[PDB]
Amino acid sequence: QAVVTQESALTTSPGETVTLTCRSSTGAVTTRNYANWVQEKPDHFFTGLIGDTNNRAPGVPARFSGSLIGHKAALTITGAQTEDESVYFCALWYSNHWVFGGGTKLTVLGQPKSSPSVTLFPPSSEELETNKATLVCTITDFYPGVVTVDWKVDGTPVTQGMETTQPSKQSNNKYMASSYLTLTAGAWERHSSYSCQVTHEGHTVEKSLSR
Amino acid sequence: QVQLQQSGSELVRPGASVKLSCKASGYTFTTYWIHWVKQRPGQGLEWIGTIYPGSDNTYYDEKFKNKATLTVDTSSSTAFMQLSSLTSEDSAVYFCTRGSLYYNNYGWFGYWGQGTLVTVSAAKTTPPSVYPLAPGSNAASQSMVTLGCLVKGYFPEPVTVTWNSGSLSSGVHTFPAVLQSDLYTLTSSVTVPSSTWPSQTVTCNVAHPASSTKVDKKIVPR
Ligand SMILES: CCCCCCCCCC(=O)CC(=O)N[C@H]1CCNC1=O
Repeated sequence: QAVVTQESALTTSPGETVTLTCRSSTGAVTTRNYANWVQEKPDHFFTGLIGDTNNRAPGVPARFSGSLIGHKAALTITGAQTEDESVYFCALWYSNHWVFGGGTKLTVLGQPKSSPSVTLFPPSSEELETNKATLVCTITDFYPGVVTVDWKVDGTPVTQGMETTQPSKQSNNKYMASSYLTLTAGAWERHSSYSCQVTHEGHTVEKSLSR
Repeated sequence: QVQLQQSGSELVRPGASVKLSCKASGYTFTTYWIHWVKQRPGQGLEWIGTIYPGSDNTYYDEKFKNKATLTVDTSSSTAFMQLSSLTSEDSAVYFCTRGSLYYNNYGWFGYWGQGTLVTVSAAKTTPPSVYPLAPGSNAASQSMVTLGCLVKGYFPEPVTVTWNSGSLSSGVHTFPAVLQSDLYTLTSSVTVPSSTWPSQTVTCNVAHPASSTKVDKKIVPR
């Protein structure tokens, strides 16, 4: 029940440095949290990188370095390479358990940033005819491939009934995502404002449909 | 030459239990800890618990105190995880990984299985119900137009969608299925120019293997 916190996403470009932090809800990080760090590469291949705060694991490149700066564990990649686009989770020990951060996706820029093409869809009547309704939000052609997608019905936000696929690559190496809001045939007809909001690089693009 | 082997998938029914295995080789089993980790898609890693095959020590994390039970098998050098009263929420990929040498925290999460995808459902082979996705009276006087098909409530994975059987192939986008109350759902869109629709009919073709079914849906204006 600590909450270890990492930067959600981060971008570099090759050659540059970057530091990923990781901090504890419990206050300052101690040497005895034994901060590890673990890379996740596509297709679920994990590799340990750092143990005991700053110990580098056999095989791991000298670029990768582990630190403890004031109250927070860090991981600095110095010679950032395209091999390093990946997801990095720090993990801390609290006397009797390990707890992982939620990870930072690193994106080693390899192409100019593109903003998403959002597209909202109303329920087909045919679906409505089964007592159910589903709105569809299709996000496509964005880079880096990080977005958050929030829904709003009648001005207010929704936090149960939505699902969002994690972004995936498209042949052109940009990204795509989809979001599904579900509600019964009744609910559909009790509201009016339906809104799908997609944020990317701290710019939101929104689509809404009115019934 | 250090290696831990996890069987890829295992499907199991709500309310039941399951026993995961992790077949370690290339090192001295007895002397290194084994950890287990939960990963639901679109979520991070979640630490479950670790075992020291030498003399039965464990630390679990509170939340899985009584979901998960952890066991070794020194002879065959395989590590085991019992899952209890499996629910929808437990559908995750499950990794085991090798930790430290002996009682100490001075090591690493060195080596990782490739995981077991544990998928928890009572679903039976259901075809998809394909519904269209037309815009809209907000009338793009403009170049292009996007339309698509929801492919709802099918199981198991996968289905496969095409548009006019391949005639139209540029600027088609199919998205990942999502697990929705025991059944999968995904969608596909496709972006044509204005004049070409509804001028010329545009249909998506959706094939679902397991049900031996395959449907086409003409996308009609609203
Ligand atoms: C100052 C008291 C320390 C007591 C610690 C006992 C060891 C805990 C068991 C454990 O998690 C060992 C292990 O596998 N550690 C790995 C995990 C990643 N980095 C490690 O060192």
